[PDB]
Amino acid sequence: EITVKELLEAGVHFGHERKRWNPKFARYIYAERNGIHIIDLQKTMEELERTFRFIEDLAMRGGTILFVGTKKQAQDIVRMEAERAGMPYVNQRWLGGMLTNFKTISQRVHRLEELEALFASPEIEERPKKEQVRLKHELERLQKYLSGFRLLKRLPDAIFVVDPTKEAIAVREARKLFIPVIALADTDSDPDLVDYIIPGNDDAIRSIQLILSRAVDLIIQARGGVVEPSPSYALVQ
Amino acid sequence: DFEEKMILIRRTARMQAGGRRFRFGALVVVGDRQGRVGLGFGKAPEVPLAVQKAGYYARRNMVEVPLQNGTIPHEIEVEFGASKIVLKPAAPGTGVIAGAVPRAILELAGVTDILTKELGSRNPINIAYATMEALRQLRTKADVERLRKGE
Amino acid sequence: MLTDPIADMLTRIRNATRVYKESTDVPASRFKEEILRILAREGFIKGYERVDVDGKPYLRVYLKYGPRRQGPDPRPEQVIHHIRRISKPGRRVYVGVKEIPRVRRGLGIAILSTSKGVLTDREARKLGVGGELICEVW
Amino acid sequence: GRYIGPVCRLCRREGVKLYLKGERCYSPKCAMERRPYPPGQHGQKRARRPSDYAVRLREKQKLRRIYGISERQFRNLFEEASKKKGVTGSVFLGLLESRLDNVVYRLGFAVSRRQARQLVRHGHITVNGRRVDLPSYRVRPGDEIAVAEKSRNLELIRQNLEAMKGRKVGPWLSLDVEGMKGKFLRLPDREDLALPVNEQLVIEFYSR
RNA sequence: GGAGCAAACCGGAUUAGAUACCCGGGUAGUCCACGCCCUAAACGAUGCGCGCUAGGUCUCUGGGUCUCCUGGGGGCCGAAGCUA
RNA sequence: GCCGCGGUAAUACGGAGGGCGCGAGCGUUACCCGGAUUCACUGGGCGUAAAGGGCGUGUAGGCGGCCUGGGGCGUCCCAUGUGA
Ligand SMILES: [Mg+2]
Ligand SMILES: [Mg+2]
Ligand SMILES: [Mg+2]
Ligand SMILES: [Mg+2]
Ligand SMILES: [Mg+2]
Ligand SMILES: [Mg+2]
Ligand SMILES: [Mg+2]
Ligand SMILES: [Mg+2]
Ligand SMILES: [Mg+2]
Ligand SMILES: [Mg+2]
Ligand SMILES: [Mg+2]
Ligand SMILES: [Mg+2]
Ligand SMILES: [Mg+2]
Ligand SMILES: [Mg+2]
Ligand SMILES: [Mg+2]
Ligand SMILES: [Mg+2]
Ligand SMILES: [Mg+2]
Ligand SMILES: [Mg+2]
Ligand SMILES: [Mg+2]
Ligand SMILES: [Mg+2]
Ligand SMILES: [Mg+2]
Ligand SMILES: [Mg+2]
Ligand SMILES: [Mg+2]
Ligand SMILES: [Mg+2]
Ligand SMILES: [Mg+2]
Ligand SMILES: [Mg+2]
Ligand SMILES: [Mg+2]
Ligand SMILES: [Mg+2]
Ligand SMILES: [Mg+2]
Ligand SMILES: [Mg+2]
Ligand SMILES: [Mg+2]
Ligand SMILES: [Mg+2]
Ligand SMILES: [Mg+2]
Ligand SMILES: [Mg+2]
Ligand SMILES: [Mg+2]
Ligand SMILES: [Mg+2]
Ligand SMILES: [Mg+2]
Ligand SMILES: [Mg+2]
Ligand SMILES: [Mg+2]
Ligand SMILES: [Zn+2]
Repeated sequence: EITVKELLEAGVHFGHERKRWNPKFARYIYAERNGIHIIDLQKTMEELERTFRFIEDLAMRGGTILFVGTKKQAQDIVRMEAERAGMPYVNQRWLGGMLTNFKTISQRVHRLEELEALFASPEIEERPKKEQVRLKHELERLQKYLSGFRLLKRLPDAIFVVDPTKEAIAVREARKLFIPVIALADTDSDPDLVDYIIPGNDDAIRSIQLILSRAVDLIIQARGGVVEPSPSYALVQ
Repeated sequence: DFEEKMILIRRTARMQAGGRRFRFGALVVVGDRQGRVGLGFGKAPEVPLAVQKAGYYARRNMVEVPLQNGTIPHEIEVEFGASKIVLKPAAPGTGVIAGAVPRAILELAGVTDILTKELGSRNPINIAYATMEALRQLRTKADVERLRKGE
Repeated sequence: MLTDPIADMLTRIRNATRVYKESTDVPASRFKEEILRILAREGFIKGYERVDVDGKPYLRVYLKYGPRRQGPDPRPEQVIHHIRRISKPGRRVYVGVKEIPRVRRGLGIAILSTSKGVLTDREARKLGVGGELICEVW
Repeated sequence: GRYIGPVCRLCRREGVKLYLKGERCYSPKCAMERRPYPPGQHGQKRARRPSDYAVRLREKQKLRRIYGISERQFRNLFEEASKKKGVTGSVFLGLLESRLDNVVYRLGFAVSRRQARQLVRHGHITVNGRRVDLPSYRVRPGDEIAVAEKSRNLELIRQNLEAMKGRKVGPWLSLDVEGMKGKFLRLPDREDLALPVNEQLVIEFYSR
């Protein structure tokens, strides 16, 4: 569902950053109780609704969302939430021009489906073992970086970010491309440059997961058939 | 449909062991005379490539040139770097009064009659980039009031 | 010290809008309000309430801004693009009904104090007066 | 005084027919249907991208060379025209056409402007019934341009007027072919006559 | 007044030369008082006073209900903005 | 005129052919305004490009905070004369 209680959000899912902040978390900040800045969970909702409202309005009209999360705290959680939504993602090091230069970056996804469908083909042993290994090594390279980018043979209509700061690069072109920006960002990064914000702990899996996990449920409820709460509470904490 | 027109070309020069290499600069202006112009600067190892990629960039940049009958809505001026340009609106029958740089931009945007001067730095490149901002900052009586109604 | 209060306010405003904020205050003045009185009625701003700051009477001035644009620099357009003082204390500028300005071929406004109160580039011409030309805004 | 000598060469210096000749500059060529290129040893050679100046210089010479009028008398008009208000550019050609030697060329009394001058000059032309031997004469609404009696003959006039049958006059003129009389009805807007000349380029050339 | 130092000066070296750099001597001067001189890369190469426009960290010095907040200073990185 | 042309292939010297520009004129020199926004009232500068006085104190001078009243000098409107 799209509904979300303020109880399970009670773990760390509201500001974990302090003074390492951007002073533009004005509206999105409650108090500085004990070092860390705590985020007014109340406004989150309103920002959420406004955000989800666009997520469904876009998901229910057959769009595509690109997920970016290089962070290790929210690294794999994107892989399972992106694959569980059939949508593209960036689990590894985000490359420059992946959008503004998407045209040429794509050509390098195109090396992969030539390498991909040549692992079982006939003309394989014909090429000396000296030449092989490396190729599959290369193939492994491509997959590592392009697994969640392998799909989506065109620029998305919006992008979801685990943190606009860690990835400002990613928003910058996207933003240069008029592409709308959704993201979860703790007091670290500055809003404004964000179109639809998820004002909360962009670190600490507990918080992150909680969001995306359901969040992606709302993405499925855009076509119909929301099932099991996708992978999660694994070795969570 | 679009009318290309480069108003500046030059040969820079870098230097390396034994001799000096050259790139080429291309300043091209694009428009339609409807009220839509674009400006792009293209560098390339040779002449054409630049010119060609100038129009490429020049089409990536455009403008809402509001024309109150071959002129502009209000009196505007804009300072870019050390260079300054003056656009004062003129009544029909006057013509475009400006250097060979700015006129080339006003034409491709229509503009039947206007008064202008270049102040400070006369460097075309900076005059160019200075002129677009001017236009990119024009507001018709309509664009204005909208704001002065609020909510 | 404040060798010029009016200018201070104009600048007090100019410096707020540049950074985008909801309201900045400014020391109370009969003449100061009659000036803001123009900006409200001309929609250059919202309004203001004779607020108080520690016994000292100020004027919380409320600013309007265009719609949140998108792309690089989502910061909105300015409702008040430009504002500068004309008749300063170091040089007073006095003009007659025939020597009145012409801000942006109508697109702007001009504020001047006359023997018939605080008027506008227009009203001055309508009333048929003239006096100290305060500033210009657009 | 006025220009004298090679003119078909101009016909092709600007790269456009301008019918300064009678039949010829109007027959198969101003010597151009033969050679549509610029005079001088460097004719059959490619040209260099004409500068914004040379363009306005050329587009100007074109117009002045058309009415075959000195740079003197010429600019005097533009200034007088520019002095006015409205558009000036349009007003300009207005003062150009108002010339006496001009009206005559249009009213078919002569084939060429240079032939039209000889007429006015020698005194074989009239205006409201006056001997006007001055090609500089400016004409207004309703002015009658006919031939004088001493001249209402001449084997050259009948030919010119005769050829004028099977031909029309400007929306600002009217000829009594059979009587030798014509009238200046109004000042012909830019529309009333189309030309290889963009005035606006001539306006620019004068704001050096 | 004069220990140390040290323009000028003398001697030893180096060098083609070495009126220098290096070594050994050495006078004014460097020190005090009184009276002059009034210059300088006298520099932050940034005149003085007042108001307005994010913050982060280090340090000196106050005041407080003393994790902190608050005032006056002294550095660094930096919002917006200015700048060739 | 400025930038610069001439060193045995000079569209830059000298002549020729040809072309461009004007025409009883076409050139030159000199002088004034323009461009020069390059004295900047309109309409500029002073960290490193020329430019903050070596630093204070202070004279005259310029400038001056919130409310209310008299005066109405400046300022503003109208009217009239004069501005041949
Ligand atoms: Mg660029
Ligand atoms: Mg500047
Ligand atoms: Mg300059
Ligand atoms: Mg220049
Ligand atoms: Mg006119
Ligand atoms: Mg001129
Ligand atoms: Mg010695
Ligand atoms: Mg020796
Ligand atoms: Mg010897
Ligand atoms: Mg010694
Ligand atoms: Mg010693
Ligand atoms: Mg002595
Ligand atoms: Mg200072
Ligand atoms: Mg203490
Ligand atoms: Mg401090
Ligand atoms: Mg800094
Ligand atoms: Mg910046
Ligand atoms: Mg030779
Ligand atoms: Mg040579
Ligand atoms: Mg020469
Ligand atoms: Mg020669
Ligand atoms: Mg010749
Ligand atoms: Mg020649
Ligand atoms: Mg002369
Ligand atoms: Mg002039
Ligand atoms: Mg000044
Ligand atoms: Mg200057
Ligand atoms: Mg200063
Ligand atoms: Mg120096
Ligand atoms: Mg200096
Ligand atoms: Mg100093
Ligand atoms: Mg001083
Ligand atoms: Mg001194
Ligand atoms: Mg001093
Ligand atoms: Mg005093
Ligand atoms: Mg005083
Ligand atoms: Mg006072
Ligand atoms: Mg009083
Ligand atoms: Mg009078
Ligand atoms: Zn011909």
